[PDB]
Amino acid sequence: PSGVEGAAFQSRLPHDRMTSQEAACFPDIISGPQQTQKVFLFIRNRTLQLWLDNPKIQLTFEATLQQLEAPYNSDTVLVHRVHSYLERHGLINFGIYKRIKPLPTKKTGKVIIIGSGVSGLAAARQLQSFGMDVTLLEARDRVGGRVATFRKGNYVADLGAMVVTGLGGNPMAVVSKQVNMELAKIKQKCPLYEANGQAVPKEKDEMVKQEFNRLLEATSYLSHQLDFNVLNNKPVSLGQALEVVIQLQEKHVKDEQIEHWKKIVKTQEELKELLNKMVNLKEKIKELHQQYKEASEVKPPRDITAEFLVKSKHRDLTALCKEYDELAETQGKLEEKLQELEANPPSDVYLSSRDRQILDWHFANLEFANATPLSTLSLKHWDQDDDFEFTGSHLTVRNGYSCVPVALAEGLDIKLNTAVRQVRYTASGCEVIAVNTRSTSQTFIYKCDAVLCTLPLGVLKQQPPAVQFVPPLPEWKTSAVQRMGFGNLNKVVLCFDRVFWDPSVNLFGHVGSTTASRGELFLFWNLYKAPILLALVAGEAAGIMENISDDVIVGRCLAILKGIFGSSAVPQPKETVVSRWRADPWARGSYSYVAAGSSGNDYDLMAQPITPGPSIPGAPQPIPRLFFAGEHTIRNYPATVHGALLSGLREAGRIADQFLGAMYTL
Amino acid sequence: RKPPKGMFLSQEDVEAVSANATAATTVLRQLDMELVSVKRQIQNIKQTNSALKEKLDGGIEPYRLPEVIQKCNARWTTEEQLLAVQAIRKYGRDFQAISDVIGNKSVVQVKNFFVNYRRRFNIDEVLQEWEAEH
Ligand SMILES: Cc1cc2nc3c(=O)[nH]c(=O)nc-3n(C[C@H](O)[C@H](O)[C@H](O)COP(=O)(O)OP(=O)(O)OC[C@H]3O[C@@H](n4cnc5c(N)ncnc54)[C@H](O)[C@@H]3O)c2cc1C
Repeated sequence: PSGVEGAAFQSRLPHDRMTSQEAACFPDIISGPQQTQKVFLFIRNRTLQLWLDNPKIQLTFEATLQQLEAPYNSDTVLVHRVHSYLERHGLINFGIYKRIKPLPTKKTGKVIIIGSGVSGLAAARQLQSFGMDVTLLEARDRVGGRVATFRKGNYVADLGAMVVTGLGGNPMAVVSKQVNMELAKIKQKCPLYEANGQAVPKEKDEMVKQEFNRLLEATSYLSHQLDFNVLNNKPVSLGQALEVVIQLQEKHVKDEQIEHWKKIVKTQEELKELLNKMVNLKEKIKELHQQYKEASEVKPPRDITAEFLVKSKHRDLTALCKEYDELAETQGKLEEKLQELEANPPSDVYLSSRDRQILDWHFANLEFANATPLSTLSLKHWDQDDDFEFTGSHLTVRNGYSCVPVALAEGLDIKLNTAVRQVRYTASGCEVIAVNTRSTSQTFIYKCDAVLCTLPLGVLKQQPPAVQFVPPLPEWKTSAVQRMGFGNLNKVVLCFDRVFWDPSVNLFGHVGSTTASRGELFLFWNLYKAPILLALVAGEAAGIMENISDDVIVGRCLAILKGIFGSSAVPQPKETVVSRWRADPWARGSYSYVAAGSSGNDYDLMAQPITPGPSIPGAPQPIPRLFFAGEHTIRNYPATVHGALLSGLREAGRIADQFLGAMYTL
Repeated sequence: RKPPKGMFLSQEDVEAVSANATAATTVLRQLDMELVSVKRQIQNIKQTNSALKEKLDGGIEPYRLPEVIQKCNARWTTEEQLLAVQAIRKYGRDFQAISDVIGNKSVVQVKNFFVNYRRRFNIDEVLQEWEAEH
């Protein structure tokens, strides 16, 4: 993408069309004439471009209007409205930028933000950037939350987020310029090593791989074309739909074998009737030759009737020898037509037991990506966010992702080791009751105009609840919390004294023995400068490996690596770390998924803020007090950092519109 | 529109594999047995036809007559006239068979024979004796 249009695309906006949000703030324009709209669109696109080309410094209205050309720079309320709108909703001046105009002397409004995850930190910075009193409460002793990074000596390995999923349209692209990010690409080639410890041959790989992707497309066909999305009143999961597709392939394999052999028999049984006909003609011939012999034994001279008999029987015999020669013609055709059919047997099997285990690895990878067993993913919706996928190679943070949330936290009032125990919200305001994690009796109360809740979905799910809402969260919100999926996946960090793996290879697989254990240590990354092998636990396995000691788990990692690289090429590991994200109480799992019977629409429910009832009855409708952000709130970018980050930006803009008013509407 | 190429999934088939808990393993076991039934049924006819093949051993070589290679003549020797009548009696109208018997008469010469001699050898009467012998 080139020019102003590239900035629109890079900001996740269509260059040639006004968005639903823009229509809300600029209804005069979009209801108005086509000309004015193109002006708007250009101004917006240009103002973005400017920010993007240098995102380490605030872009002011002046600076913007400066660079604008006529006719566009004529109308300055239009250019002011646009710059204000963008600035508000975090499309420009977000992250870590140098302010030209140091912060307003005094603040307007007080907001408590629960949790200093990337959602929280992003929102906070925006609200403080808008001059509000912002204080974050974190139960942990560190920022970032599900952006963890293990550091020790020169070893650095992310236990939480690790990958920037393309820069094309990604707002982490902007933050990656604002903070130094050693962004190393990922060469995707991943060789697989069965339980024996010997690579699947190239040929094999590609059958199973292609068959895998063919099987997925198949499930989509079931979902959309055959509308196979309910079964017994339960929603269909992706897992089910794969079994069904696989069975239908195994069925088809047999169906064909049956009709191939059932063709052989129909030919074989034509030949049976032909051989009978031929054996009975050989009989009449044998007898009839004897007769013609006997007729020629009669020595001449002979009368004409006995002459006629020889001639007669001679004709009658060559007549029957014609037939039999024309049946041995037919016999030869049908006899080879069997060597034809019995040389072209259709496939013996759909998938052998060896291939079926490799396919299980390709499924474990999918279970790793979606952080959940495939039996849980909605068939109709698991991939709904696939359109908003970014462009470009995926990348790692080589210096450790925690560098980002740390960088965001600078200049923010953050109360670490502070576990929110209860959230009270009323017509007049909110009070948040927290405690000190260390001495749990030591209590805190926080008054504020508004609460922003970035509590992870796993926490929101806890029963009995870790946080109490007063009044309780309404039926519609608590249902959407049940419905949505919170997944899990763990990482094992292996630190060595020396590289014993192919260092031109980033990642390589291990194929499990069973279906049951397809996720157990199924994948390893070498992505770091140092000698670190990162080992992944996905699917059903992840949840069970949390009940096994680190030593045991490290055991099974080495065992595998011996198999692949040799039983004395693999030292002991100097340093080892093992995640248990589902056990961790400030997460209760890894990230969301679209569970069967959920949809994208639940993610929008999760974002919908709550308005309390009126204090005095029959008094007017209050303001919305309790707001929600986090990875689980953004329909189009769930379970990501950029998602969280964007959710934070979003709620900040909304809260600011509420308590500071919106001068940009007109 | 259509599934991936080589993947098979009829509406009808999906319903049939999902209709209960083990409609999957049922339908696939019917086919495992359907196959073994057709598999042995093959070896039955393979064995059966293997015997009928051996009964045709030798072919029909000891029963084959050498070549009569003679030139179709015009005249009807009284010999040939008599061979004809008797042939008509046995064969009726199979002019080809009658031609083959006599040995030196084209198949038209035979038809041509019927019409002119018909009066003198009562050929009508002869084929009444045929058809009655069938
Ligand atoms: C293993 C793993 C790998 C991942 N990999 C990637 C990746 O490669 N790429 C990518 O784009 N994304 C990835 N993600 C997703 C990403 O880490 C998260 O989606 C994102 O950081 C979430 O931010 P959040 O603010 O919504 O929640 P969080 O980051 O959890 O922040 C919320 C905060 O609330 C705090 N909190 C919890 N309970 C309380 C309480 N009672 N009182 C006060 N505070 C509380 C938490 O401690 C936390 O700091 C990954 C996640 C995991 C688990």
